[PDB]
Amino acid sequence: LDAQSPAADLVRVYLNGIGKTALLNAAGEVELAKRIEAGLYAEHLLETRKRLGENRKRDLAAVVRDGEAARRHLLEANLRLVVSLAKRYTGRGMPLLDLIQEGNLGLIRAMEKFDYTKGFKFSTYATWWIRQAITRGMADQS
Amino acid sequence: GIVRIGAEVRDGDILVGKVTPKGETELTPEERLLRAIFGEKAREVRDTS
Repeated sequence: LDAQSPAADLVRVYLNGIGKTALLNAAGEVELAKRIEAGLYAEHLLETRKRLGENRKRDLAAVVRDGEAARRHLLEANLRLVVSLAKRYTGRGMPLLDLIQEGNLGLIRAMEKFDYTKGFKFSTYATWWIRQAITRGMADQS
Repeated sequence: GIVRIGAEVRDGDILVGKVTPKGETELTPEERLLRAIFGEKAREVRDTS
């Protein structure tokens, strides 16, 4: 066939891609981040006590895999928030895609260098970091 | 934030309370406006009463 078809909006593709997100209500995020911490500690100990041949030789690798999986979801957790904050700062000439991408970069730079430290909802911290990142993007765009 | 008049005080007791902000990255021209519009009271504070 050779019939033509209409194009698709880029934003709608983003919404379809993130529709699978399901926020954890800020409650379970602490254990979510305890999975990352233990994963990194597994990283270190895997290459520190190397000689040990044991059934545990696979459990820590599973903890590292759990840490890799725990981040893949934590990042999904905040895309609604980042898109909202980005949309809050539109109308300055930039396509919403460029701002939301910049906020995505800011988020990934944040949470991966964040600790609960008996801190408050990480959502406030993410909002702050992504807001700073998008503000910097707009400023450098001029 | 001050002790009521006529209240007995013992050694080691608190006499007046205050909060000391925490240190983070700052910019003189942008942080002022940013703090004015958004991000109010979102930084750590120490105790130096």
